Amino acid sequence: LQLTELARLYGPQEVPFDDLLELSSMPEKTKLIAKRRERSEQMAQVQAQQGQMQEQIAMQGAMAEIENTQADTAYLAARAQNEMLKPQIEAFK
Amino acid sequence: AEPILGYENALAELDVDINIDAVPDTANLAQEQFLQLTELARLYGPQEVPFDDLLELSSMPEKTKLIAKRRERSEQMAQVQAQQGQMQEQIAMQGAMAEIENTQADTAYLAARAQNEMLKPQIEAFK
Amino acid sequence: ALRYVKDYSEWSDERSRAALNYFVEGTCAAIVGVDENGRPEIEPIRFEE
Repeated sequence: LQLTELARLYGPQEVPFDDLLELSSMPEKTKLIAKRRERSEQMAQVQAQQGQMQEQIAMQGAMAEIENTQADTAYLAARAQNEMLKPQIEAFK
Repeated sequence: AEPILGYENALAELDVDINIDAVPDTANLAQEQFLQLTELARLYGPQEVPFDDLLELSSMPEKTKLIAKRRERSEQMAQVQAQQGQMQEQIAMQGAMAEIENTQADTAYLAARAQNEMLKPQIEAFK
Repeated sequence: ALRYVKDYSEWSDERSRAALNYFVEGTCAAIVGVDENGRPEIEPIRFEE
């Protein structure tokens, strides 16, 4: 009674199910709380096996290679400076 | 173990953990279960109390010949949203998206080799 | 565990038997004591005794 009075001022953001349905005055809830806990577990296996083949492909592959074509062409623009130090001095004398 | 308060079962006795009391009348225990769910579902809403959890334990005459003509429509439609999804989620990745690791990780060796072939025309080229 | 003994001894209905001897007679009374097991019990004692 002193939870739903307190949950009404805040709202459904921080007082969820399993914390307001569990300590209720409902007849059959043990045969209902386990048929809803299973749906938030066979769905979490979708949102993990679909997330562990994005969070390994959007980084450390195809995103660490921007440190291999932009940190590596750093030595191309640098070497064309040292090979530009040559055709002015110690080239024709 | 031993009887500790003279309770020879220690699982379900009258004094401790049953406490018989009266309550207002219903027709079956599913309908009494239905009343303190829609009262609780009304505060939250139709987001987390869906069908098959509020239509099933209702007080509707013919529902077994209605709950199976609606469960089938969410199953012949899920075969559309899987056979149309398993020819997107295999083509938007590991093909046409792993090949950006084959034309951008592979041209990494072109810009690198033109450095080593730029090490040549300064020293050990003309002496 | 103190609303255990209010349910073992049936104080929910014997509180209305100490109230009826409280307005018609003068006094109400009760004795609280532990029976042959380890649990405690509260008997109401009548006004006539």
